[PDB]
Amino acid sequence: RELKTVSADCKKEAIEKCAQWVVRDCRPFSAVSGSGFIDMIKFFIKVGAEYGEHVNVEELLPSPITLSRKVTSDAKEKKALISREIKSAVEKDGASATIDLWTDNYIKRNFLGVTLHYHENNELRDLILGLKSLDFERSTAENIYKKLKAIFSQFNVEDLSSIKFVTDRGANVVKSLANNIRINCSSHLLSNVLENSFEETPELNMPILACKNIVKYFKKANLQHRLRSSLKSECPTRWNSTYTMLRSILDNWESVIQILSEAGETQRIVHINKSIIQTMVNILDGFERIFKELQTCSSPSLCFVVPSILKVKEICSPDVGDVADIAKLKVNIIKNVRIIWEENLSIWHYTAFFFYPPALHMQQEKVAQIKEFCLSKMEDLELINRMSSFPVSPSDEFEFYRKEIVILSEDFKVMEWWNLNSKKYPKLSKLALSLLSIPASSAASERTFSLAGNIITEKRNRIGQQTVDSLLFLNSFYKNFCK
Amino acid sequence: RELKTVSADCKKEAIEKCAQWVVRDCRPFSAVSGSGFIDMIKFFIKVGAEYGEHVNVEELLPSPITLSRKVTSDAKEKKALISREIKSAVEKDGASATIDLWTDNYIKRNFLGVTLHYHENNELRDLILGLKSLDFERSTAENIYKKLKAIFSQFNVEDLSSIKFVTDRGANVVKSLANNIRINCSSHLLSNVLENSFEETPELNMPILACKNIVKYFKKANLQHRLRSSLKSECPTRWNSTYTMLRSILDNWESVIQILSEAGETQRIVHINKSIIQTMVNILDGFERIFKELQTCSSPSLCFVVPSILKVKEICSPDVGDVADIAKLKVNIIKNVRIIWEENLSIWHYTAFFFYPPALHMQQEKVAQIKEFCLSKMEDLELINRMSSFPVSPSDEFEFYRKEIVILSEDFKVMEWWNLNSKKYPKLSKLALSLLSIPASSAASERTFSLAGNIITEKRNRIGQQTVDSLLFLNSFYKNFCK
DNA sequence: AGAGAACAACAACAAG
DNA sequence: CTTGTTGTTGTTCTCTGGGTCACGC
DNA sequence: GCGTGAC
DNA sequence: AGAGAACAACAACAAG
DNA sequence: CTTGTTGTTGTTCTCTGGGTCACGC
DNA sequence: GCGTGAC
Ligand SMILES: [Ca+2]
Ligand SMILES: [Ca+2]
Repeated sequence: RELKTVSADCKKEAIEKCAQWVVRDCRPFSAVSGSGFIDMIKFFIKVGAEYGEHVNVEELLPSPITLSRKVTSDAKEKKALISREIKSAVEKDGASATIDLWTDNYIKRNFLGVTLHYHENNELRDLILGLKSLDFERSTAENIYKKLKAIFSQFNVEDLSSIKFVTDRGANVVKSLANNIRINCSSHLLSNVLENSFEETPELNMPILACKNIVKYFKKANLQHRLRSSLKSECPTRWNSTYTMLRSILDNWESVIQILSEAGETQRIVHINKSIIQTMVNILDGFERIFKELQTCSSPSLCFVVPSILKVKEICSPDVGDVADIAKLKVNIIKNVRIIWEENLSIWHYTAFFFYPPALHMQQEKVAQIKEFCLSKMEDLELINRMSSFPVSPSDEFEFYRKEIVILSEDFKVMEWWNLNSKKYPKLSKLALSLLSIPASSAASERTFSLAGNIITEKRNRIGQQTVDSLLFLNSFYKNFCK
Repeated sequence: RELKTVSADCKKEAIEKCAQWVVRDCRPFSAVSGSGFIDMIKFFIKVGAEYGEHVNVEELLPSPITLSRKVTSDAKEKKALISREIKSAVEKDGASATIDLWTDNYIKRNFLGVTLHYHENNELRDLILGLKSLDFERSTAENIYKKLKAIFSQFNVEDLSSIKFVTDRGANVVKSLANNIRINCSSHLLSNVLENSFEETPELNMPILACKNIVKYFKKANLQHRLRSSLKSECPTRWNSTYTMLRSILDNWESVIQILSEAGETQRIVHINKSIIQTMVNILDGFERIFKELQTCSSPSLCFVVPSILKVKEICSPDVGDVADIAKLKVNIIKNVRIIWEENLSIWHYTAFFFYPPALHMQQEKVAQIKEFCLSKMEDLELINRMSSFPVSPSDEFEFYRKEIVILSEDFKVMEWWNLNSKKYPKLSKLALSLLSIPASSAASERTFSLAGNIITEKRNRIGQQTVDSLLFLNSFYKNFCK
């Protein structure tokens, strides 16, 4: 139990032996502090104890190919071992999935990611079910539903009606899921509402474009040597990338005009109203918190959809002191939130909010719709538990919860609040954590591609297909079910 | 001495423990087979032996920062320890250096690389003296000679006349070295002669451009799914990048037209004469061997400058069977070899060839020029060995070597041939291996930037300056003076 | 939000 | 009391948010 | 038809 | 040329 | 004799070859 | 002056 310390003359060796590793193999410095690498060293001292200072390591150390082959063959067995743990939650209705399409930056292989989100008891699990290549196929909705089954066919799940899928509105994906539950991702919807509004307020394009022209100059001039904060670039594909660009200009406003002077290029700046640029980033900083708020797969998110919309409507509350071209922005913002974000929201968005204890907000026409909804799914989850064989009512429980009142402390979290409740409400609280497990964003599936991007690199480009599917799933598995 | 083998049940653990490393820390498969990583494991079994299966590793394992700091502080002491070994060869005239300018793909820091090439006895050493940032400075010749001294000031060498510098003809570099020995890099000169000639034979631009337009299509169409050989792209900055592009088109000629058919885009191909495309890659394949021939820092190169020029003149020997527009190419090739490559060659290029035993080739007007040259540098190296205190003649030796005749076997290498000679010619053979140590290319300095590119990456971009200077030098040092 | 990766400016300590 | 070798915070750079389908008129 | 709307 | 990194198609072997 | 777990060759993808100075007229 | 020639 009591773990030994090594002499200060012993660690002085490790510190200069590890340094030999980094430089010769060109590895990062943070390799040593990586959790996987830490456990691997514990095993090599373990072999040195039983065997001793003289061992043949080249024969002991596997070649990378046998490592490529084990990662392949150890990934198959893991997908089987979890075959039961996955199939349990999916049939209990508590399964949430996130799918999107990607293509890698080198081989340009068309890819389909799928992540799964379910609740065990006290926590949530976000894991990579797979990343499969479509191998230069049409990428039609038909082929995606095809590959989506092939992923589920590895864990033996075949149904088409249990799972709840969240995805953006892309035509391929949206039709491929036409046969079952589909939730439009609130991150894409927000980026739609935002981006659509600036397009509809071109009066502000002159301040934005000049900024973009300022950013372009510092990059072309080999400038940005200083300011100790860089100027970010537009790149409209990135979410809320216009706020990151403006705040970078703004914080460095003092130094940028100084550099713009000596160049004689101060034409590029003087035409920008700073009063407006400020007012934009203040109004757009609230969105940035919402953008992060709705990317959370480590905690309930879908319940926060309807709350944030209100927060968007209030940050745009018209002020008489708002310079014109800003009020037009405030207008177009709230206008699109209705016809875009609100128009695409389903019953699962309000029912996730109904299960947040300070739910007194909408007691209007949304209450009866939740009633007809959560009444049917409570018996539908009761249909499952009766099949598991091997007086307080459903509707009495609907009004029962309606009277509960919880003042919101910073300690209050709806996550564990039902863990400390469910004993009283066995037949409802199960439906709640089923709803609170839905991410309401594609962010989970998005980060999968980021990880995918890390593994297939300029040097590692030769990696095909399943090797990536394996390496992603296992790194996910080892974060999920291992402490 | 006799090194132990571990039970097959023990290696089955290592093979599945190493796999845990790769997936969790996202490391490459070839990390295990890296030489630096192999030695680091030998030390951890060594600690496990003396201490045992229970040790506190987190406390034993350094944090990356202390690794960043040791790599910095271990690099300073190494440059001192080699301070004597470097200063010895430079003053004996046997030092060759290679310098070039680079800028990194992320921070856009202006950089100056320097590599050093010298002969000890039986071998040659190519190492990284340093890569130093000019920190957004004019990059004038004055600042480069400035930084070049600061590198030498770390090994204590300050002279300006011993070293022999090889570099391209860039105006910054060429003037910065105006005060001492300078050798125009034969790789840039060749790429000049080549690239200049196609510019001067536009009659061939229509076949080349259509190929480039074919390559552009497969990349834009998400094609190149097959052929099992990719089509390469022009990118004229890359050396002999036009031959790589054409051979890729040619080997896949059968499949590319098939794909060009179904698209209905077969317009892009049919106008290409395959007879010509073939004749180009055959004539340009000889250059590719010369291009690799002159990039060698692991063996004498500079001696091969004058040989290859002849080989270029013979591959262009006019054939009556050569279709026109090819003969114009052959013409412009040999025309530029004179006014470009031959015009920029100095006495060090012929004197390196004079020391190749089958030197009977030019016994014409070049013989007397070598005489006046190597006679003065032999006493100049004798000026040094007399300062080291702490009958066969120079000119008699010039004619002595002139009568030697060596038939060239595949075993024959001028490298060791003087190692088996020098006893007879002590005062000459030292001058030879001084000449044969000169790379006659900037390739050594070029690969330094490639390595530099590997260490500063998207994730590692935060690395400043000296951390790269250290990490490059040490990885070079550990290949050079460690077996 | 998650995840990788390096460092400036520190804060505990230590040998001097 | 100065120095000098360690481990702490935090901050700063980076990646996913597609280069092509489905539907209506 | 071929544009618009996601992406 | 140097250096990183993965794999197809194999060739020794092994357990069956 | 079949299978199935290992280690061999080789082949294929990748990077440096600058996005800005010096000289002459 | 500002073009050309390396890069
Ligand atoms: Ca998508
Ligand atoms: Ca250069």
